[PDB]
Amino acid sequence: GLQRTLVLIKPDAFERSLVAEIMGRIEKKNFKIVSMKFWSKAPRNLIEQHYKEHSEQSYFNDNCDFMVSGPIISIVYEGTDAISKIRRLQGNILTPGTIRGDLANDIRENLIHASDSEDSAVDEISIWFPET
Amino acid sequence: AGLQRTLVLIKPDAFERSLVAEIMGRIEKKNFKIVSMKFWSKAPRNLIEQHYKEHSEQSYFNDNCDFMVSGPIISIVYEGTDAISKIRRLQGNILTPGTIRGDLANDIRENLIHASDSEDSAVDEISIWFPET
Amino acid sequence: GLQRTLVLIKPDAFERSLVAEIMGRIEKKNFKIVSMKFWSKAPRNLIEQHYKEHSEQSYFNDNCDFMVSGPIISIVYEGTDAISKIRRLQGNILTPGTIRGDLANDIRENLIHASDSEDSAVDEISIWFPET
Amino acid sequence: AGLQRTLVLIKPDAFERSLVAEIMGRIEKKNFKIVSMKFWSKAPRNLIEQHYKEHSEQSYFNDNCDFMVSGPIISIVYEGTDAISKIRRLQGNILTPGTIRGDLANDIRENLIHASDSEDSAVDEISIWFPET
Amino acid sequence: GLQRTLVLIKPDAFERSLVAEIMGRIEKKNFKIVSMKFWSKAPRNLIEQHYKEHSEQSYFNDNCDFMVSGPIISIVYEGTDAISKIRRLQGNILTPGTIRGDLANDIRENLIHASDSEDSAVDEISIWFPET
Amino acid sequence: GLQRTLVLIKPDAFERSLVAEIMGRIEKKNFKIVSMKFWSKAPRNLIEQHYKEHSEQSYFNDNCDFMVSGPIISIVYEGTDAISKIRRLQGNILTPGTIRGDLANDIRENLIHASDSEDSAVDEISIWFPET
Ligand SMILES: O=c1ccn([C@@H]2O[C@H](COP(=O)(O)OP(=O)(O)O)[C@@H](O)[C@H]2O)c(=O)[nH]1
Ligand SMILES: O=c1ccn([C@@H]2O[C@H](COP(=O)(O)OP(=O)(O)O)[C@@H](O)[C@H]2O)c(=O)[nH]1
Ligand SMILES: O=c1ccn([C@@H]2O[C@H](COP(=O)(O)OP(=O)(O)O)[C@@H](O)[C@H]2O)c(=O)[nH]1
Ligand SMILES: O=c1ccn([C@@H]2O[C@H](COP(=O)(O)OP(=O)(O)O)[C@@H](O)[C@H]2O)c(=O)[nH]1
Ligand SMILES: O=c1ccn([C@@H]2O[C@H](COP(=O)(O)OP(=O)(O)O)[C@@H](O)[C@H]2O)c(=O)[nH]1
Ligand SMILES: O=c1ccn([C@@H]2O[C@H](COP(=O)(O)OP(=O)(O)O)[C@@H](O)[C@H]2O)c(=O)[nH]1
Ligand SMILES: [Mg+2]
Ligand SMILES: [Mg+2]
Ligand SMILES: [Mg+2]
Ligand SMILES: [Mg+2]
Ligand SMILES: [Mg+2]
Ligand SMILES: [Mg+2]
Repeated sequence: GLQRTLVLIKPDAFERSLVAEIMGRIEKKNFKIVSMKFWSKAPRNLIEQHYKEHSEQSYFNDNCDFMVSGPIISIVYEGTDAISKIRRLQGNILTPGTIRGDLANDIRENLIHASDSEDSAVDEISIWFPET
Repeated sequence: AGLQRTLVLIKPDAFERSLVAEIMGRIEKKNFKIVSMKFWSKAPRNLIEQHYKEHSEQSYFNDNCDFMVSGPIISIVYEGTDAISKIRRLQGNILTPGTIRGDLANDIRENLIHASDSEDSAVDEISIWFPET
Repeated sequence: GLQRTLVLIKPDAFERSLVAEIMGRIEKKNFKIVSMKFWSKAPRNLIEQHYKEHSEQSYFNDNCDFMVSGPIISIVYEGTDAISKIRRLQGNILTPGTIRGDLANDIRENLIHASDSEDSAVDEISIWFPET
Repeated sequence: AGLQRTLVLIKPDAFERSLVAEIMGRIEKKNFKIVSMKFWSKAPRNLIEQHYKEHSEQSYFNDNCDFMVSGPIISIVYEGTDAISKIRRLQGNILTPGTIRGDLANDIRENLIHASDSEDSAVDEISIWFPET
Repeated sequence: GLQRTLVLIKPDAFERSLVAEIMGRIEKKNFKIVSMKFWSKAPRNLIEQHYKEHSEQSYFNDNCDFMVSGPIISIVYEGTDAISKIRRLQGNILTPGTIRGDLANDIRENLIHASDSEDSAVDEISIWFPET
Repeated sequence: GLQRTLVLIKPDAFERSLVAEIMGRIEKKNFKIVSMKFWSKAPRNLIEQHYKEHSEQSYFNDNCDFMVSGPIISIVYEGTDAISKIRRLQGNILTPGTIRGDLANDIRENLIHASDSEDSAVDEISIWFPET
């Protein structure tokens, strides 16, 4: 049944004016906002926690710098099968019909983060909304 | 030529969520044309049970009929090249973004739209909804 | 409070594929369909009844011929102040933001008819939906 | 330069009707930028009564506060040239198609969005919603 | 009442990815493209000619600079009452429902030029499309 | 991985008023116009060259006729992995989410051509934009 998932709207969505576009696509699939924060600039330690599984990758520091280059919005979304369905909505830059498929064309600057599992979800929600 | 007719139901959840034009617009933009259309403020359960007769022995059969009579429905006959299979692809499923259910639905039951899935289904569903054959 | 109004989607909306576009705009303003009929070709006497107040005008026969040149949809819409609000949504070809303002550019071929008063509404609903 | 900040509330009827992104998108497309934003699953009535204090003596005052706490709200500080008056025009009213209320709302109470109507209103409403001035 | 009119799509439209959005609003109102040129950077002479009437105004030089800061598209559009209609479609940054009304918020960067009279239309068409 | 690719917007897009819709989908994916020509009626030679690989197929002549039955736009687009990405955006009349997937239902009238390889892209760019 109901799941909650963590979504980040990335700084490129703000620069390109696609924040409502991305949010609108999740809204139209009937997912509801449980929690939301706007960060004019997200603290670097939060981004590094969020991406900690990536700490050894070559792209790690650069992606963090990107994630801190403009605003982000963190959202907890709720709905039936939210984790997997919001992941599919995110998609990838090769898959038309998805957010990244229609609107992104970059390895790094790809508009949206969504939790990919139950464990990452629980962990990511606790990073951005620790009051709970 | 390659011309076919198919049957589409707009389900009560579409009226509930104000998605009726969005769904029809998606079919319209693919160049399919309305041939007949009826608005049912509430559909006779008899008609629903016929429409879903192949499903009469499943657990979900009664809950679904219930939902199907819980608000309005629109039944539409559409026409165009390869209409049955193309409108079916448009309908898609709740897992495939880009399709109607993919973009707009999130439930096994409340899924906004029905399209005929074969030439045989279409003839039969059209007969159910537009008996004036 | 609640009113009902009569709407015709005209044959030019079918030819130009704007049926859902027009209907969508009324839907987004929170008006509900009470009754609807599709007419592959509307009987001429219905069109002539519908436009009877116009019977002496120079455009009368030509407009009827147009109205019979392709399909029409007649709809009874319900909502708060439906007559006047749907009229304003229809607008005219000079008023951006309205249906005719955004999508039409013709004296005759103007996509949509809406009832303009309580009396015309009651009368027009009885023409297209006489079962009541 | 001509830079201003304004306060916008997305009302509970927007969440109800799934119009939140549509409204925000209309402000986004006019090139206004979010400066601060908060999501309230339910807003303290105290905050609403302050926000609508100039209205405390009207018949509709209590019914409106009721509605304002009947579901979520988002409060947003927007920034851009002439932001107060331009976002106010975007909001418009239920009689003017082309504006947010014009296209999407049909009620005197449930009207989807509030925008500050003056420089004085904005400073005060921003203070209410984002007391961390 | 068939007319042709000249439209310029300004560099801010390319910057903000609003090109198709703007052209679509004109298309949806049933106007047709009669000719079109894409300029990666317009010759400054063309811009000075185009805004000649404004050569004495204080914003003239900055505006010319703006108009050469990115690509522009020059379009000749045709349709009934095209000059007046496309001008209304263009609108102003105050009134919603128009291109500028919905999408612009600046006295200089306002996305679209449209001819405002029969004379300026003849003139501007000859500036951008001299081959007639 | 910056590439240029050639896109043709076909006469059925003008007929159905889908020009901006199609161009917008490419724009929204962050591809840029590098050059563009509008042809009220393309020289048949250009069309024959363009579809040379198909000169032996049964649909060759009808297709050439179709391609000259109304306006076309030829566009050179640039961006990361542009040839492959715009091809996917183009898609096919079976799979929703693409231009053809959403908007076309014909084996001939399918709205958009996009180059399918590095070689055809060089070639087709030289056909429509010989000045390089
Ligand atoms: O080569 C890469 C791979 C990933 N990323 C960034 O790091 C994030 C997480 O990487 P992952 O491969 O898990 O992508 P995702 O799960 O978000 O699709 C991506 O979304 C990118 O923004 C990057 O900058 N370079
Ligand atoms: O577990 C289920 C499966 C089916 N349905 C309903 O019954 C219809 C027919 O079921 P089917 O599996 O054939 O789905 P469809 O072909 O419509 O995609 C569906 O559209 C649902 O509305 C349901 O309520 N519960
Ligand atoms: O000169 C005219 C005036 C009107 N009409 C048609 O007749 C309808 C009714 O005329 P009216 O002036 O009442 O326009 P409306 O009330 O629909 O705005 C219009 O919508 C047009 O389709 C026409 O063909 N020629
Ligand atoms: O008769 C009324 C008038 C006002 N309102 C509510 O109170 C708010 C403030 O009223 P106002 O007349 O100032 O409208 P606004 O400035 O918001 O357009 C409105 O947005 C409505 O939500 C109401 O419920 N009933
Ligand atoms: O104070 C001003 C007024 C005008 N303009 C620019 O000059 C153009 C022509 O000015 P005009 O007042 O004629 O505007 P328009 O007729 O295009 O609305 C405008 O579109 C703006 O881009 C400007 O830069 N500063
Ligand atoms: O049976 C056919 C197949 C192709 N075409 C046309 O010829 C073009 C090139 O054919 P191809 O199979 O290469 O299609 P594409 O690569 O563009 O998908 C298509 O876009 C169609 O417009 C046609 O008219 N009849
Ligand atoms: Mg990952
Ligand atoms: Mg089935
Ligand atoms: Mg009238
Ligand atoms: Mg007020
Ligand atoms: Mg001027
Ligand atoms: Mg090919």
